[PDB]
Amino acid sequence: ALLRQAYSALFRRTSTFALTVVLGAVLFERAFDQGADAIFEHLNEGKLWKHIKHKYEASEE
Amino acid sequence: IHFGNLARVRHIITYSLSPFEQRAIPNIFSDALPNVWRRFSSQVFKVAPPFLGAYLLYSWGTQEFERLKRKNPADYENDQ
Amino acid sequence: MAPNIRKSHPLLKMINNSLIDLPAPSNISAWWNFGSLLAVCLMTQILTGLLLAMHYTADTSLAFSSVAHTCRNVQYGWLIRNLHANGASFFFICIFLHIGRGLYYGSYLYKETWNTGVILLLTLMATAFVGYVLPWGQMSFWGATVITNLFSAIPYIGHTLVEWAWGGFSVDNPTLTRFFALHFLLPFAIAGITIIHLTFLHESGSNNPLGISSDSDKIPFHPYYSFKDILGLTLMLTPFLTLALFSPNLLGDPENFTPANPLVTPPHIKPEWYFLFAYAILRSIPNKLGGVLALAASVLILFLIPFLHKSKQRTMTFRPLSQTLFWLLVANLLILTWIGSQPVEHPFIIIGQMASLSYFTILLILFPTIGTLENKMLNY
Amino acid sequence: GRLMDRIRKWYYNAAGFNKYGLMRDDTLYEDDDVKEALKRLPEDLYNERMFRIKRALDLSLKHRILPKEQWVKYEEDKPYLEPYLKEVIRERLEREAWNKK
Amino acid sequence: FCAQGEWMRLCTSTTESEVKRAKNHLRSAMVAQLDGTTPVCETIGSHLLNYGRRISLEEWDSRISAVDARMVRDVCSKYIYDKCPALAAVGPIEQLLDYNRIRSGMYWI
Ligand code: HEM
Ligand code: HEM
Ligand SMILES: CO/N=C(/C(=O)OC)c1ccccc1CO/N=C(/C)c1cccc(C(F)(F)F)c1
Repeated sequence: ALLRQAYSALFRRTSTFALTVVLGAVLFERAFDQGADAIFEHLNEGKLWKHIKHKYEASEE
Repeated sequence: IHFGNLARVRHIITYSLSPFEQRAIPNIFSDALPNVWRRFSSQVFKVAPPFLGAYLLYSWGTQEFERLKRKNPADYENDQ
Repeated sequence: MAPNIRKSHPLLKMINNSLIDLPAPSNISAWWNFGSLLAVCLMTQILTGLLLAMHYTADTSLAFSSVAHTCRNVQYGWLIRNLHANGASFFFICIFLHIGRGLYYGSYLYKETWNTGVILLLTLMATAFVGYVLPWGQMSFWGATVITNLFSAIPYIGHTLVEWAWGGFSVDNPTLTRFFALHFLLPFAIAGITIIHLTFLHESGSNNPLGISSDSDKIPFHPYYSFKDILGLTLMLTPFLTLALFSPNLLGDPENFTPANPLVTPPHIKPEWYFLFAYAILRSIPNKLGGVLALAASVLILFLIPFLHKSKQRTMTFRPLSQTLFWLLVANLLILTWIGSQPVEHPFIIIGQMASLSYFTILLILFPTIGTLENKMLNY
Repeated sequence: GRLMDRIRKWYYNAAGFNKYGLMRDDTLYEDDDVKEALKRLPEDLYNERMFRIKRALDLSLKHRILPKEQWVKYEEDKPYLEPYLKEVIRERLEREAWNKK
Repeated sequence: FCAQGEWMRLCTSTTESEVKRAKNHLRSAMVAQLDGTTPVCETIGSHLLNYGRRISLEEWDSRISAVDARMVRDVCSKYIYDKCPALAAVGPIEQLLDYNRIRSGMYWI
């Protein structure tokens, strides 16, 4: 039972609760950003400089 | 000090449960929605009307303003 | 001194008696969520304001471009600028719902809390007026001109007051620099007066939607309302951000993306939406002086509301005739807002005067009258 | 004929406080006169009013009303305070009139 | 406020000095419960019916002496800390208020 494990290990002691928020945030940020950016770029295939960059990036003159 | 000097109150009993013993959003279909509908119903005829009237006046005035920009052929029927 | 340090301490005690152990009615609705939003709104305007101020230059020759430099070069300057301009609208939407709630529920019966409120509104309007001029775009300049010229219509002291306000013979650099100072300053007066507002308020405590004493059922502000209010904050904050991030210029005039030019009058000089209702009333009275008074009266009228209450009951919850009159008035306001955005021509002209007239009638004659009438229908 | 009575009973139902189980007098704004009158109410009437009001505040926060069966009926609404209130006002006007003379 | 406060002290910061004294008070109490024939009889009838046997003061004392700060804290935390309590209030209780507020008094020393 994760809910109970979570409760006992993370949410019971106010100290561990804060620790869970901080460490929780650090991991949420890394994940959430990667996903958002990923979604944004997919919805904009070949429109961003990231996408057309190669055409002039060391392949001209 | 505002708690304890408010009102003379007698013979009222109240019962409440901890939040952890009960559900946050109970009986959505049996109680919630019916009431939402009930609340909407009891008010619609008080609120809606004037907003509807506003819309009409708005539409009229907007269309009437554009109609006055158009030309009336009756001003050129004898301009040969 | 006392057991817990939340009550003894000269400061925490203050924080506790107004945000924690503060007795609040158990039944106040979402309409009571606007006070806190107004406060948060105010802190936000001040914050983004300062951030913008740190990159602005109050000079006719640099204003426009300093704002452009901010949006184009400052890290997130474009975001801060958006939040500040759009936040002004969030502020007014909130202030108008706050007032509405008050009219509908008879909060105005708390006379001093009400009057300070009217003062907050007036100060907020002056703030936004002077703020709007700062970017020094076309609507910035012409709006400043149109409105300030209205005072040269005041008898004898007219022309003086105006040339004194401009610091010259027209809206020019001297006007801009004093407007920046005012804009920077007034928000702090708003914060100050807001404290007085809440101080009077705490004498009585909040009113509630049924309009009857809630002493029989009060609950601590925290966690009930701190949670309800935080929720209320995110619920409003979403549309706000959606607008500011997806449709940044929805509410602004394109005419302001052009540097002010005193030799080119824009075709349609009109204000931001939150002033339109008043602009409509202004233009309803063809006669420089009469219109100015009408404009003034359109807001000062709020100081009379406490004296026009005739009902034996506080709120309108149980007064159906007053309720429709109330929504008639609301619709009356959308109409004035709409007329305010239209050119001065038929049929907008006649419609405009109708709306202006009904506005004052509803607050001055009908509300008090219907209230009395209702008292009789309850055999009172 | 019975027109005034038709209107009243109509307004009474349109107002709707009876849906909260409140008496017309329960809904009065508590200005000075009303506050004095309340102090004169016998204990039982005062506690009944208090429960009714507390009950209404609880319904109000819940966004519910009483079941149709429990609604106060126009003709069964007890004007428990009107008598006291009229006396309080009569006394006030006497003093006001007298202090002018 | 102070009462719930003391419960939180129990779960988080009990001292050996406190338990040391608490034990002596408890010992005297158990002894005092066998002061006469009626009370000794009450004990026997109860112990049998509840423990299915008699627990001598000699045993009780053994158990009572094994208790220490660390133990009081663990046991108390186990039954009190962050638990939803049962509350009964009678009389002019307007100043006591909100289950929620009380429930919060159930955690963080
Ligand atoms: C910067 C503007 C303002 C701020 C920060 C502000 C803030 C507040 C706050 C925090 C409350 C308590 C919560 C609530 O009931 O919403 C309040 C209540 C109130 N305010 Fe304001 N207010 C502002 C403007 C006004 C205006 C313009 C009016 C009226 C013209 C006004 C009238 C009142 C009144 C009458 C109450 C009583 C509410 C009740 O009936 O319980 N306020 N205000
Ligand atoms: C009561 C809060 C405030 C309101 C309602 C408000 C309103 C406004 C408005 C309407 C504008 C014009 C926005 C645009 O369209 O460009 C503006 C601009 C500005 N405000 Fe404020 N403001 C407030 C507080 C502040 C404060 C406290 C400061 C800083 C001390 C500030 C600094 C500025 C600056 C520098 C600009 C110019 C840049 C720009 O136009 O974006 N504002 N403000
Ligand atoms: C400097 O002008 N700022 C404008 C604006 O939209 O700022 C958001 C503007 C723009 C176009 C026309 C009129 C106005 C001026 O405002 N117009 C009216 C009609 C008004 C009405 C009442 C009060 C006040 C005041 F003074 F803020 F107090 C102003």
